Amino acid sequence: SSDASGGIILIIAAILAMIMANSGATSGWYHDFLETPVQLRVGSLEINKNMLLWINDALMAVFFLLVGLEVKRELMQGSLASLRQAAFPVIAAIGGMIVPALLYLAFNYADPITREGWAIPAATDIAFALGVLALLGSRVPLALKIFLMALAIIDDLGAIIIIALFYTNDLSMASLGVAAVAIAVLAVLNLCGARRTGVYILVGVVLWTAVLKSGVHATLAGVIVGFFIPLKEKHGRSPAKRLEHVLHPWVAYLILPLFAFANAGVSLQGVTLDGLTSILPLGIIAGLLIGKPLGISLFCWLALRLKLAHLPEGTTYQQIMVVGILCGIGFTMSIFIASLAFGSVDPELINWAKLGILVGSISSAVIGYSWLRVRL
Amino acid sequence: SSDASGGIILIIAAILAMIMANSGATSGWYHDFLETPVQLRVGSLEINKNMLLWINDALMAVFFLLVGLEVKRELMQGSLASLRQAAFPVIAAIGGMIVPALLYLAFNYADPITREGWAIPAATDIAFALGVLALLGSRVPLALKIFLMALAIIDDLGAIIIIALFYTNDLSMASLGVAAVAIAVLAVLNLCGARRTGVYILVGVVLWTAVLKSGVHATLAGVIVGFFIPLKEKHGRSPAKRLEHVLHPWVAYLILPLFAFANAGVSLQGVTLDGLTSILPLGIIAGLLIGKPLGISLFCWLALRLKLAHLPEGTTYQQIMVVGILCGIGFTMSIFIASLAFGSVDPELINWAKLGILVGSISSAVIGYSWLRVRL
Repeated sequence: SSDASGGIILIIAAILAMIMANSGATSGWYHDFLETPVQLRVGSLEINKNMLLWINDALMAVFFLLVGLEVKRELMQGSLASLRQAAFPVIAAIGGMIVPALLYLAFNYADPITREGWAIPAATDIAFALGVLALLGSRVPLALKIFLMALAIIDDLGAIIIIALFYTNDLSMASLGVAAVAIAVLAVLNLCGARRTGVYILVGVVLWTAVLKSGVHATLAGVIVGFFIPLKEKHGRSPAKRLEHVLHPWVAYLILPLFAFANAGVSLQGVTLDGLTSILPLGIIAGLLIGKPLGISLFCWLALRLKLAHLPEGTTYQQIMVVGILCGIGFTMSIFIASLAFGSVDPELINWAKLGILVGSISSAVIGYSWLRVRL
Repeated sequence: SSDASGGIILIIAAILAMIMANSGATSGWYHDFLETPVQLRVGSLEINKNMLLWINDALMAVFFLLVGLEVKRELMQGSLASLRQAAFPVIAAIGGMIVPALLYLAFNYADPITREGWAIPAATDIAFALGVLALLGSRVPLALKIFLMALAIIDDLGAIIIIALFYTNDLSMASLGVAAVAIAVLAVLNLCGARRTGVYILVGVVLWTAVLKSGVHATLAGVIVGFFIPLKEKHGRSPAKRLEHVLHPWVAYLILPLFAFANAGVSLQGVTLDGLTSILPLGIIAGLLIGKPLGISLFCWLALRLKLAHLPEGTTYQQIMVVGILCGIGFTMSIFIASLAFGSVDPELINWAKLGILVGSISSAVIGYSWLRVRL
């Protein structure tokens, strides 16, 4: 019904972006506004910064809040509460984020890219992955869909975490502290049983503002909240279940999309960089441009290597391997994980990653779509 | 029931403030954080600013949003839609904000205070005015209350406007423009019939951010929105009616209170300024310290001068003049209108206005309370 409406609207952003980006009439204002350093000083203290770094810390924070909510749900209730319903998806994604890496990473065990591999081709655009799956009538899913979504999250929410520890936390003494009192309140606040979901959010924005010098952390704050916001319907109704529902549209329609309008506008012109000019390029491109469609050859080795005692779940047999193909469209999710990898550090090869995780993305969005149309 | 709970909680802020303010142990951190200039520069542009100026633009903006909502309601539906139900309250407040002035103003037709009079003793703490009225069982009101609230708003929302025109609008070309497109969207947005009240707010924050160089304007934005947010229950339900209801608690419990914690902390110590040291002082104090309890001697001349063809409304006769006494507690509302008057302009005599509109306030909060306890 409306589940597909998003895919169409979302894909519109990415395009609108390119247009804006290479337009020449807009390529100016666009790139201009986005970035832009600048210094300041409030009394006897000075500093500087740029743009875009806000928009993403804001957007992925909200986005991951919802992700936080859902992962809790699936963990405490549905699709993953039991170490029996979990075992597959976990084993399915714990693979889903080690083959892509250990393909791309081992494709680039060189230098300022070693950090790139570690992730980029891990995240799957959980928004697009279910989008292309919805354009398919309605037969086969309803247990297939609720499955895919276990990877995307685990793999995405995974990366974000692996990456939070990998980084030498800019433990700004103070902040790291505030983050603690705030993160503490969140707890006592849930303990004493507060369901006024308004509160939780504000504390969160505090926590968010605290850890605001490291993107991946501000992102994680979202998750941290979506984790504390009450779930047990004890009240008579669930505050989380409500929130997760009002947020759903907004993220899929405003956020996700909006976020894609800021990051997907990759400039190809200037240096049109013909065919092989892309693939040819070191892993940074081919590596992650393949770590994705060749990132399926993981479930079909990790999800299949589950001929030991782990049930499919009223699935559709070998029709699961077509799912692992769609988890090859890290689209925005990667684009994000890509900015995390570079963005502030050597960011000129970021316009490459974007291309790579855009080509490899589309060239796995249909090379995995059609295959799953003839199945029924 | 809970209508009084606020009064008790609110009054707690004002006190907590003083304590903090004159504490010596906190009087430091307090005054310190609040204020604080600071310069900046994003590229080739530099500037500076201070604190507190944010908190109030944020708080009174939200507060006046709700006020906006209600005034629309009463105007388009209840207590004031008809030029028959209006006539009294209007005539009651149009007086309620011209006698206080023309008492205080004519008490101070001197110099950098001429601007002060024009308002300060006009606003009535519509939150406190109904608070002291609720501590009184439940007999007599239910038509008296719904009346008082017509002044407070008209008088308050009045001042804010009179003051927006009186000021030589810092028509920052650009901003003044954005404010227009935004304020325009708000319209087409209501025209095409959008009830997704989420939108309206965001546009608002844009509009708010636009006119952000003149407090009184950012404040007005709130009102401007609460004005466009759809009212007709055509939908089946009203988006405004809902909003106005979720906001109610928050403003009366978090906002209003919070706002009072930032502005009511008047320092009396240092210069304890004995008795007459206060009253004695030019109008700035006595003038507005009296323009308030002697601001009743207005209805009882303007609301009573309504022996021409304007009905009371199932009221309680001379028991209306006790209402006009409570509209002598501009408390926070004045404190706010006081910061507007001074705050950025000659602000050392602002700690006076605070005192004056605090004394005259309490000395009209009981000298008007008791009188209305023996009535029943």
